Amino acid sequence: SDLDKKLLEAARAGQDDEVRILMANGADVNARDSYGSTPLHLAAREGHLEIVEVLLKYGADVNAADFIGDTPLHLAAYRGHLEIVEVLLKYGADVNASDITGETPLHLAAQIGHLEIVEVLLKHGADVNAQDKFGKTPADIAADNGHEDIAEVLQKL
Amino acid sequence: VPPSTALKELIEELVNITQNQKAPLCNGSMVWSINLTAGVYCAALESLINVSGCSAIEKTQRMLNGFCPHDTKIEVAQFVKDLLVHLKKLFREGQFN
Repeated sequence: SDLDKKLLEAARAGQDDEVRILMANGADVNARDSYGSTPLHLAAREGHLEIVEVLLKYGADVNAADFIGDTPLHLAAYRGHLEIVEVLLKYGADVNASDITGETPLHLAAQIGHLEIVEVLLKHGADVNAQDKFGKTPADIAADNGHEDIAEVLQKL
Repeated sequence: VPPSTALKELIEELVNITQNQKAPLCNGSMVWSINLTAGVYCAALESLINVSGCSAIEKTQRMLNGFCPHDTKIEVAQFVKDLLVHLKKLFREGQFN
C-alpha cells in the first residue's frame, strides 16, 4: 500500500531510479489513485518516457481508464508527447479508445494542433470518422481550434 | 466530501445534462461565460447565479454551492459543455493530481 502510493508519486515526478527500486520491491504496477489514475497515466501525462517504458515492461495496463475515461494514450496525445504516443502504441494501446464524452486520442491531438501525433495515430489505424458525444469528428475539432492543416489531412481520408 | 469526490460528481452530472436534456436549456436563458481569473467552482456558480427555477441545472448549482461555500454571453447548453470541457482539460493538465 505504501509502495503503491510512492510509485504513483515517483512516476508523476519522473524519478527514474525510485520507480526501478519500487518495482523491484513489489510495488503494484497498476496502482490507482482516487481519480482512477495509474502510474502509467501519470508518467505519460508528464512526459516521463523512461518511466513509461519501465512500467510497460513490468506489465502496466496500457489501456487503463481513469474517471473521465482517459487512457494513457489520451494523455500522451493531449500533452503533446510524440515519443510516448509511439511507445504506448507499440505496447498495444487502443488507438481508438473513447473517453467519457467520446473523445478519441485523435480528437485530442486535433484539439491541440499536433500534426506529428495525428500522423502517427493515423498510421496506427485511428478512426477519422469517430464522432464524440457532441457530434464532432477529429476534423471538426481541428477546424474549431484553428488547425486547418490538420483538418485538411483528416478530411482527405 | 474529498476534492476527488467533488470533481467526479460534478463531471458526471454535466455529462448527464449534455446527453439527456434537450437544448435549449432553462427556457433559452443566457449567462456570462466562466471568468477564468476566478476559481473554477466559484466562477461557475457566479455565471449561473441569475438563473432561478431551472430544474435542469438545479443539481449542478447545488453541488457548486457546496464546492464554493464562501468575454461572451452564451446559452446555458453551451455553458454546460464549456464547463465540462474545461474541467476535463484541468484534469488532463495535472491540476487535481
